[PDB]
Amino acid sequence: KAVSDNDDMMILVVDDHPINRRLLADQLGSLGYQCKTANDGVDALNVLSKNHIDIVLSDVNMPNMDGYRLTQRIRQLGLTLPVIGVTANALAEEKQRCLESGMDSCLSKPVTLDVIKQTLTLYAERVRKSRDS
Repeated sequence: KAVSDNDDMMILVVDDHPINRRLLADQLGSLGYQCKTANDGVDALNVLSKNHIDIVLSDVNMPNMDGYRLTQRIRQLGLTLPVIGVTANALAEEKQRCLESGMDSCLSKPVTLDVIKQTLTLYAERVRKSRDS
């Protein structure tokens, strides 16, 4: 005689752009997943340290500081989950991921609903395998 909803899929939405953050969280909301909003590369792992998250999506378009090191800090914390680094023109975003060695994948700033859907679906199955057994 009750409900035991928990959302199940707690996703981390980080963006360095307010307009992109809005739309990224909006898309996640219509997906039906918990949207944890953040604003920085370091904020991603900070939020991860405060609360548990399944999928990390940190979008950085500013190649002035991060889009790089934050993934170092994540590997320093000890990533047991996929860090998807959404990036836009950070010179060599993939190279930053390799250097700091704490990501998982790299995407582009314009993450649309459809793009988000296939990525979330694919990664939902992946984390199901990474967490179970």
